[PDB]
Amino acid sequence: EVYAPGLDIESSLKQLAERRTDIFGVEETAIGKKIG
Amino acid sequence: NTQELLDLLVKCENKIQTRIKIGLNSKMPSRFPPVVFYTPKELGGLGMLSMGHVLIPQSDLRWSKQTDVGITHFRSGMSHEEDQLIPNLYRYIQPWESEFIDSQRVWAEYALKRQEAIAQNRRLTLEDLEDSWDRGIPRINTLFQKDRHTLAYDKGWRVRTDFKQYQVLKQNPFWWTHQRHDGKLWNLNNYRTDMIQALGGVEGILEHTLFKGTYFPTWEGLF
Amino acid sequence: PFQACLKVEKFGDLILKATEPQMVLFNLYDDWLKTISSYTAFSRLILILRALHVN
Amino acid sequence: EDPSLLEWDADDFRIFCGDLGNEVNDDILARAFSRFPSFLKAKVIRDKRTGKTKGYGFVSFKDPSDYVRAMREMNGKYVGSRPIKLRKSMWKDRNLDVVRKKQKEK
Amino acid sequence: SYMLPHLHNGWQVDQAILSEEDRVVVIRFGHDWDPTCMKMDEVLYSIAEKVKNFAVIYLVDITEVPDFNKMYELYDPCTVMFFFRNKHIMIDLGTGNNNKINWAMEDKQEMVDIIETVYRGARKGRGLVVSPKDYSTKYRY
Amino acid sequence: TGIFMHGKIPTLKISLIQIFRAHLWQKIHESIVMDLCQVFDQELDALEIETVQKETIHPRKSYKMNSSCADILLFASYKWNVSRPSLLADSKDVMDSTTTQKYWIDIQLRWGDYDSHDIERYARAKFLDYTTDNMSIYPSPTGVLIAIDLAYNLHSAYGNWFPGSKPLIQQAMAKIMKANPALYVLRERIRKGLQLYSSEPTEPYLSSQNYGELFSNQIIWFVDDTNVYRVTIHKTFEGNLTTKPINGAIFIFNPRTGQLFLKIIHTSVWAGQKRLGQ
Amino acid sequence: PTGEVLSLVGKLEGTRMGDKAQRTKPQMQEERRAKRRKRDEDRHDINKIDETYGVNVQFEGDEDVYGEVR
Amino acid sequence: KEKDGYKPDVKIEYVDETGRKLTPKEAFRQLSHRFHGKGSGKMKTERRMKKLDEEALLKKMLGTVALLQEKQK
Amino acid sequence: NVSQKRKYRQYMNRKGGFNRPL
Amino acid sequence: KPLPAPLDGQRKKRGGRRYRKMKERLGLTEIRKQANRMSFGEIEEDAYQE
RNA sequence: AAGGUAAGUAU
Repeated sequence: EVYAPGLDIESSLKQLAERRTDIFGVEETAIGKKIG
Repeated sequence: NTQELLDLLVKCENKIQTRIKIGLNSKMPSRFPPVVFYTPKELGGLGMLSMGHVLIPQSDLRWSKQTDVGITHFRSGMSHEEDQLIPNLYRYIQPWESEFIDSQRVWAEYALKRQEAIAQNRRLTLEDLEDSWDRGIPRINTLFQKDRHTLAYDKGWRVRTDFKQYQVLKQNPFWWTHQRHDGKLWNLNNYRTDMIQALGGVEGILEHTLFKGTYFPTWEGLF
Repeated sequence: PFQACLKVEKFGDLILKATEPQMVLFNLYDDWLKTISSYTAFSRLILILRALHVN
Repeated sequence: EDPSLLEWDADDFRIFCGDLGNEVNDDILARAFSRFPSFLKAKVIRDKRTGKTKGYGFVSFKDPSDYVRAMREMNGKYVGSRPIKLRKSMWKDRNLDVVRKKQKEK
Repeated sequence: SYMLPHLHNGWQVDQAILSEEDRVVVIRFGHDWDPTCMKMDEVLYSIAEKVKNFAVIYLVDITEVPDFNKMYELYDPCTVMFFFRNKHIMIDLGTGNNNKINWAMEDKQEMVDIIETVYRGARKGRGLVVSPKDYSTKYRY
Repeated sequence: TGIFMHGKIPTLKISLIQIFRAHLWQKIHESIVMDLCQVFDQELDALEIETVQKETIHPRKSYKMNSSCADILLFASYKWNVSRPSLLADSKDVMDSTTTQKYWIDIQLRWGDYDSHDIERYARAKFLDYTTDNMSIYPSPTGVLIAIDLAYNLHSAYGNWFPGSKPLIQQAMAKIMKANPALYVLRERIRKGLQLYSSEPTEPYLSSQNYGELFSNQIIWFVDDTNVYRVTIHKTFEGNLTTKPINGAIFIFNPRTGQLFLKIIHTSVWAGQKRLGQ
Repeated sequence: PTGEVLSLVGKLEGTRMGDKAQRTKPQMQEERRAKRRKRDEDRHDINKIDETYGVNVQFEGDEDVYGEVR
Repeated sequence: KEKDGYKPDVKIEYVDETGRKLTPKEAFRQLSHRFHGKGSGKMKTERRMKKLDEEALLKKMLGTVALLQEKQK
Repeated sequence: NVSQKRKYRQYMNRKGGFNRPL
Repeated sequence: KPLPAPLDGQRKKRGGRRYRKMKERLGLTEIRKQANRMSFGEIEEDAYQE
C-alpha cells in the first residue's frame, strides 16, 4: 500500500508527540520543545 | 442620489479593473490605459460598461495612417474642451419618474389611437404608432408582437420570476421584470457609439490593437 | 430547366428507372454531340429544354 | 545502397523504434530491450562523422509472436531518458519500389 | 494523522528519489509538528489515495536529514520539491521561487491539478512547466 | 527576436514566442535583404552598380540593437554623388554634398509599440545613433538605413541617396512590403493566433458571364435539389392523394463535362415516412 | 487619469441622468408597410396532386410581418 | 539633384526551377530550407512531386470512353 | 522580362564559420 | 478508485469505417455548423444582451 | 526588497 506500515505510523506519532508538547507530554513547554 | 452607492460601485469597478490587470501581469501598470477595458467586444476588447467618469488622456488619443504618399497623423480628441471621458451609465438611463410619466402619456395616446382605429374597419395602424416606439413601462414596443396572444394567457409572472431564485440555482439580476414580457425598457444603443467615438473613434481605438499589423484593410467585414 | 427531364417521357421513364438504389449513368444529349460548338451545345439543349418546361 | 540491411533481412519481424536520445540509445539499451530470446538488431541511423543518432532505429526478430508481444510490451517505457515509440516498419527495398511503381497503374 | 511514508535517514530519501520510474516523487520537506506543515501533510494524504498510480509522496524531516537543507535552500516550512525523473522540475505558479511550494494548498483539487500538470511536463521531457492558476495573488478579496 | 517587453507577461511572452517561432526574425531579415539585393541587381544599369553584395553578417546581428555589421554594400564604377542625409518624404537634393565610390544599405527590423510607433522619428534617431558611433563599423560613410515596423507594418528610410534612386527605393520598399514572403507568413500567423479570420469574399452568384464562359471552366456541374425530393402524387376523387416519392435521382447535369450525373436512389431512401423537406 | 476610474461625486453636478438618452426606432418599418399594403390590396380585391414527380411544392422573433396590431 | 531618373520597372517576383510564380507559402518553404541547409524528407519530396504531376495533368486538361461504352447496349 | 534564381545563406546547422557565408 | 494516469494522447493508428461510423455517430458536426465568427463592426444587439 | 531564472543538449 501507499501508506506506511503500522510500526512506522506508531513511530511517527510517538515522534510527533515527543516534539510537539502542546497536546502531549507532562507539560506544555513549547511547540518545538525537545522536553515538555 | 446615493453618494455611498456611487462610491461603492466605483470602488468595486476599480477592484475588477485591478483583477484584470493582475491577470495580465503580476505587477501593477503605472498608467493602465483605459482603451482595453472599454473597447467593445465587437472591436476586440473587454467593453466594460461603467458608471464612473475617467478622462481618456490625449496622449493615447492620437493615431497614424501609413498612406503611400506619406504617414499621416490624426488626433480625434483634439477639441479645445474637457478631456475626452468615457460616458457613465446614467447618462443614457431614463429617470423613473420620467419613465412613469412617459408610460402614462404613451398609453393614453395608444388608447386614443385604438379607439380611433376601431371605426376604421381595420386593426390599429401599427405604423403611425412608431412615434411612441420604445416607450412605456409595459411592453408597448412589444404591444404589436406576434406572441402577445400566447403571452396574454400568462398571469402574474412576476411572482414566478421572483421565486425562480428558489427554482434556478443561479442568481437572476433581472427579477424586476421578465425579458420579452415587459419589453426592453432601457434603450442602450447610442451608448456603444458614444463610447467608441469618445475613445478616439474606430481607427483611434484600433491604432493600439495590432490592426495595422495585418496588410488587409479589414476595417469592416472581418470575422 | 431541370423540368425537361420530368417532361420528357424517356427521362420520365428514367425517373421510374431511377428507383434502383444504385447510382445510374446519364449520358449527354445527342443534340449536344451533333452540334459543332460544345459551348453552344448546352444553349441548343437548354433552348429546347426551356420551352419544354414552359410547354 | 544498404548491403547490411540485406544481411539484416533474415529476421522478418522488424520494428521501428523512434524518439531516441542521441546518447540515450546504445547497444546496452537494445540488449535490455531484447526481452525475447530471438536475435535482435541494435542498428540505428546516425551521423557519419559525429555518430549522433537521428532517433530512428530498427530491431529485427525472427518471431512474429514476439513482435506482437513487444508492440504493446515496450510502448512508452524505455530505460533511458527519452521515452520509446514503436511503429510497424514500412521499410521497402528498391525492388519493392520498382514493383510498386509498375503496379501504380491500377 | 501523518501516516505517509517518512525518510528516517537522509540517504534513504536520496535513493528513494533515485528509485523512480515513470512516476513523480513529491518530497515534502519540513516537520510534522508544525501546524501549517500538518495541514500540508493532511492535504497530501487526501491526494495520495486518488493519484497513487503516478504520484508518490514521501515526507522527510529537516532535523532528521539536515544535509539537504542547504542543497535546495530548505529554510521555510511546508516546502515541496517535485523531484521527478531524477530532475528537479521548474514549476512556475507566479512566484519568485519557481521550484518550491512552501505553503499548504487551500484546496485538494488544485494540488491534484498541479501534480498532474507536473507529471505531464516531466513525461514530455521539459525541465520547466507553468501552472494553470497563478499564485501571485491569494484572491483574498 | 527584436521585441522588447517591459514586465514579464506570460501570456504575451508565450504568444510572441509562438508567432516568432523558428528564427522568424532572422528569416524576415534575410527575406528583406535578399529582396533588396535582387531589386538593386535588376535595375543595376541606371544605378551604375558595379558590385552589389552583402558582408559576412553574424547570425545574431539580425536582431541586434546596433547594426555593427552593414547589411548591403554597393560599389559603383568611378564616382557616386550623395546629398545630405534626410528622410524619404523630402524632395530637394544637392548631390554635390559628397562624392564616394561606395554605398551602404541597412534594414532595421523593429517592433513598434503604442507610443514608439513613429517610424520616421525612430528612423532619424536610429540613423543618427548608428552612423555616429564607434562600435558600429560601416565600410562606407555615405548610405541610407531602412527600417520596418513589424507591428505597424510601416516602411521608412533615412540618410543619403543614390542619384535618382530615392523614388526607386521607395517603390521597391512598398512593393516588397506588399507581398514579402516571410512578411505574409507572419501576417497569416498573426491572423491565426488572434483568431481574426480574413473578411469572407463574395461568391459570384451571377451566372450571365459564367454561362458564356461555361466552356472556359475546367470542371462544372449542376444538380436539381427538387428532383431528388420530387414525389409523385396520386389523384382520387375521394381517396387521399398518394404523394409517394418517385426516385432519389437529382437530375444532375454537366454540359461542360459532356455528360450528366444520375444519382439514382430508392424512392423510400429518397424520402422516408414523415420526412420533412428540410 | 488612466490609473483608476474617478468617483462620480466630483463630477456629479456635471449633468443629469439620461441627458443623452434617446428612444429607439422600429426595424424593417418600410418592409412591414410594404407587406401591409400588399395584404390590404389583396384583401380589397378579394372582397370586391398530379402524377408528376415534381408537381409537389418544395417545402423548405415575435415580430408582426403584416405590421398590424392584432 | 539634377538626377532626372525614370520610374523603375522592377517588381517583386520569385522564380523556382520551372520559373512559375510560387505562392508565398512555397517561397517561405524555400527560404527555410535554404536557411537550415536542408530540405524536406524523401517521402515529402515524393508527395510534392506527385502533387506537381497531378497539377500538370489537370492543367493539360475521360467522358469520351464512358460515352463510347454506353453506346453499346 | 527575366529573373534569375535567388540564393540564400544557410546560417543554421553550419559549422564551417561563425559568421554567415557571403 | 485512483484517478487514471493522464498519459499523452495517442491518435488512431488507422482510421477505420467503424471508427468513422463512431465519428459519424459522435463528434462535433453540429457544433461546426454554428459559426462562432464575430464581425469586427458592432452588432445590432446591445452591449449586454447575452 | 520583491511577486520578471525558458527549458534541452554534451563540453
